[PDB]
Amino acid sequence: GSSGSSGSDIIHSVRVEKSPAGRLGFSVRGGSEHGLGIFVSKVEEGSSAERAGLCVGDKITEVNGLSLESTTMGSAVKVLTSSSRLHMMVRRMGSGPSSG
Repeated sequence: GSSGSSGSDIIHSVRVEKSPAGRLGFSVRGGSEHGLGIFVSKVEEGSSAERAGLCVGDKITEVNGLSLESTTMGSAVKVLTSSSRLHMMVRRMGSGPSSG
């Protein structure tokens, strides 16, 4: 049999809504150049992201099924801005870092 012990990496579920004007409710950094993907940097205030559960200190590995592990920002942005219900999934390992 398989016994459990200690936590483990899990995927996060979030649902961001579309917007009229202005970058997605959340701000992503990086893209296709180094080879990291799409990482969150900032999250607009009182936005759909903050409500969707998206906050600062997360990295979007996939969204709407489309994997952003080796995709350009633009494309991501598009899809990110092309939908009424985005499903982004970040990968957390634990701990809680701080900015400054």
